[PDB]
Amino acid sequence: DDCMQQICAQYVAGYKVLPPLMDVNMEAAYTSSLLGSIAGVG
Amino acid sequence: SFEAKPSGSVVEQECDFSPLLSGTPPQVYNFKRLVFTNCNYNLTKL
Repeated sequence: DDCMQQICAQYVAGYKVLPPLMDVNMEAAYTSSLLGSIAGVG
Repeated sequence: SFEAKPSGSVVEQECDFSPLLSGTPPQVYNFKRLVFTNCNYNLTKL
């Protein structure tokens, strides 16, 4: 929407960027769970 | 991908007729001809 108001990859068409397939919040939840586990594991 | 069809294209690209309508017109034998080339012409005005 911002580009129409003015990334430009979709307008170029050429290449389409692909999402990582994992949400950042889900990855953050995994790291927080690991931080809890390491205190118990050590 | 599907792209919007092109539409509403914007394209970017005046010989005076005052002597003919002004002054004393010459006689038919003394007819005066004015040369106009590559200039906008308005038929409606005449």
